[PDB]
Amino acid sequence: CPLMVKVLDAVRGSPAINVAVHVFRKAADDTWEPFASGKTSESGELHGLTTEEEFVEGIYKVEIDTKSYWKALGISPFHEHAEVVFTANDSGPRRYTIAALLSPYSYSTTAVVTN
Amino acid sequence: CPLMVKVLDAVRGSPAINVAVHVFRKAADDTWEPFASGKTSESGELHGLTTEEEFVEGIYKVEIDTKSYWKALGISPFHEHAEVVFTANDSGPRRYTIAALLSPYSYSTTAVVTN
Amino acid sequence: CPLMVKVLDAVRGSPAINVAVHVFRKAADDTWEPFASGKTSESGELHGLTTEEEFVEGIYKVEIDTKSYWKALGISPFHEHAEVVFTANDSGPRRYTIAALLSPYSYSTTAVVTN
Amino acid sequence: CPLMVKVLDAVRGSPAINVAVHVFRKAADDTWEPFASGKTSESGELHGLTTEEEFVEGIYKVEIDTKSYWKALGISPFHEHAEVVFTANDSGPRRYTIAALLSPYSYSTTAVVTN
Ligand SMILES: COc1cc(CO)ccc1Oc1ccc([N+](=O)O)cc1[N+](=O)O
Ligand SMILES: COc1cc(CO)ccc1Oc1ccc([N+](=O)O)cc1[N+](=O)O
Repeated sequence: CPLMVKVLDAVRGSPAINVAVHVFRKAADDTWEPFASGKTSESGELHGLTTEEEFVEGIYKVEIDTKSYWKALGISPFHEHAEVVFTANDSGPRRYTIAALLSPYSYSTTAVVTN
Repeated sequence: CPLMVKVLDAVRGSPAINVAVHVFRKAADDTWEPFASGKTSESGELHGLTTEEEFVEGIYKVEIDTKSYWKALGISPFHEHAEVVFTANDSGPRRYTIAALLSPYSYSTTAVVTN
Repeated sequence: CPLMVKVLDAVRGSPAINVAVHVFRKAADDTWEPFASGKTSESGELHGLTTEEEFVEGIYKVEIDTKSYWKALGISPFHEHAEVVFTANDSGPRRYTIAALLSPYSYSTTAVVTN
Repeated sequence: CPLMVKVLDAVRGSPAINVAVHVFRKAADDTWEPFASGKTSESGELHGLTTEEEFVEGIYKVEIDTKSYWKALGISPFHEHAEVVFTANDSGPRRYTIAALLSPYSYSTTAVVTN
């Protein structure tokens, strides 16, 4: 699993379940091409987006559909979505965790890059 | 001043100065068109992006060029930029402050919206 | 104004108003003695806590009464308060802004320190 | 494991290893009595602080020794430590994760309370 997404809810103090997540790769013409997607699990985690073979160096975007999350909870949010854009680079045997902590008008995201 | 951007540096404990910010507005054809741009001042704030006349309802994207920021300081950061996307003025004119706090592998953004 | 405190509410996207703040300074006998207190204003800011004469070197603790804040709004939050502890003025006088962003199960705090 | 601590480093994008963590329980005389302690592992996690039998309702403080962490990395930090203070309450079969994300002049903490 070279790429995992983990989302927490700062209002409820819980994993953010069933949040849709879309990952894109930047193509040679500078467009974003769909790469991988899924819905966070009960643990707020999304595993199995990609494989080491397909996850080559390049620029990726991870879009977390925060607006739908909040709306399903009856809560008015600010952002359309949260976007995390980064370059994946093969300097070493790397796993990338993209973590996000959500509030209705604020979010933070952090990258945990290990081995 | 219906739209202001404020950026702080969590490593230095200081305003993040000379950060480039580009704003875009989703067009009729579903494309991101350029709307305004600027750079943060010595206080980390960016004022004068737009006017209340110009700042009509729409979906806006505020792209904060954090990578250029960290690179100019000898740090190779994780993200390309921080993107903040939101619907604005959908219940009449409001004043928006988009704040961001930056670390090399992590950022948070919050919106303060006043009437 | 060598010490200012600013608090925002990540659920509302607004300044966090009427937040009580107590400041303490570690004494010669290793005890937390009362130093100053106040409440955030309509802009979420707390000014006038101390003076440059009074604000000598020391270890200070800024206790932000987030539980009282959230309770007055029908929310049962996780934390009792947010505590910010730091050495101040150890290389001469500085001006400190202690900022905090609050959600019911989460908070962040940052310091901006200027000369 | 009713109480687990997880610490991340926002500057390096990694777990924060070998951070000392001290947990206290508030006694009837309002003093903090040592309760449990340890050092975060290679995964930035600290498991096995306590047991369900000993972790009764009450007010606890978790102190994360952030200053020593940063100093061991050659980095000048702002806070003496990060403190997280909360009431543990038996409304349900609960596991408490106290997470913290560290930067030299900023930290965030979140509580993830599950089952
Ligand atoms: C405050 O702790 C977190 C802060 C952020 C800000 O974006 C994101 C996640 C946080 O909590 C975790 C982050 C990463 C993580 N991980 O899989 O290495 C685990 C986290 N956690 O507290 O369970
Ligand atoms: C973590 O507290 C803050 C977070 C952000 C971005 O998520 C922006 C400001 C925060 O607190 C402040 C810190 C400094 C400051 N200032 O004027 O030097 C103002 C702040 N604030 O509360 O807007």
